[PDB]
Formats: sequence, structure tokens, C-alpha cells
Amino acid sequence: MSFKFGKNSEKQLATVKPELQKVARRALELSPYDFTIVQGIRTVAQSAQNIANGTSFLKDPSKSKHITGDAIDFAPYINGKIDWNDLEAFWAVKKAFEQAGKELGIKLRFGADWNASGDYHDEIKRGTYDGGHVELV
Ligand SMILES: [Zn+2]
Repeated sequence: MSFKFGKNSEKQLATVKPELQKVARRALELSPYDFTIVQGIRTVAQSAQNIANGTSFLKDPSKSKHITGDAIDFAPYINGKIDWNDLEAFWAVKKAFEQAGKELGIKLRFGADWNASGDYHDEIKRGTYDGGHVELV
């Protein structure tokens, strides 16, 4: 319990361009259940070695927003352990990210409205981290 950004996590966020990391740190406390950082910024080995597969001409590993450092990925911590199956808590945890961004002013928003347009493309019923990824809006 009371998880905190390790040496790798603290760095990932410490390498972010914007101040989105702020909401993350505060959220860890504000939110009911702690959370562990998974990814924050892309090093010179990630997007660089991303072309290790084969296609070097199509070198452009921008599948996410981490490239622009305007987004990060985290995991909802519960019972002193990672809760990837307990999406229930994910609601109380993520809710802190959106609530923390409004008070801190930091740009924070998830992909919950994008799917509202028609159907659930994020697959919130499946329990995926589709919308989990937080980015600046
Ligand atoms: Zn991500």
C-alpha cells in the first residue's frame, strides 16, 4: 500500500515536457487507492529500437502519445497489489485524475466521450486500459 514512483517511474515523469506529471503525483494521494506508474516518456532506446522489427524506412513508433510527452500510463494499486482485473477500483482511481486536473489546472482527460459518440470502442466492458492512458487535452 501507499505505492510510489520508483527510480524508473520518478524519472519517466521527471522527463515529461508538460506538467501532467503533477496531477499524477497528487492523484496518488487524492485518490482512494494508490497507483503505480507504468510508462511516462519514451527514451532514446524505445522509439529508436522500435525499428528493430525490420522495416527501417517506416521508422516512426508513434502508436501512442508518449512521443510528444503529452501523455502517460499508470496502474490502479489496491490491497498492496496491482488491480488489473478489479476495474471497479479503476473508477475511483481514474476519477481522481480528472478531478485533480480541474483543481490543479493541469490538462487531463480520458477517452470516454470519444466512444460516447456512438458505441463503446474503448471496450470499457472488457476491462481494458484503452481509456486508462491519460493525455493532455
Ligand atoms: Zn499508453
